[PDB]
Amino acid sequence: MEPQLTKIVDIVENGQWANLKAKVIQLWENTHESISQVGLLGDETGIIKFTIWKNAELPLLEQGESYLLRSVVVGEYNDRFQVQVNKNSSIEKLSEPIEVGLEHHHHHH
Repeated sequence: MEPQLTKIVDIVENGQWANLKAKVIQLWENTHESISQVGLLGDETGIIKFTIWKNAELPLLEQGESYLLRSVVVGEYNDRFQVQVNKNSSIEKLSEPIEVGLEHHHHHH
């Protein structure tokens, strides 16, 4: 209900808590026992990397579907930043996808 949405460009501090919405582009399976999966999420503000922690015990994210993340923390990653999903965070399936560009303008005719 009226969640505090934050844009990717707005994120510039680590440990920052807030909600983030994005589209799933591609996910790579991790052979590490700690990290479960790692990938990148598309968004009108750009692309953000994310890592799923097993301690979260949350359902796997589906490709080509939008999701709303709430109560998440930004982790430190090399020169960039990423969002870490934990049990405290929540994931909800959105029936509305995120538009990142149609690459072309269409019209009725």
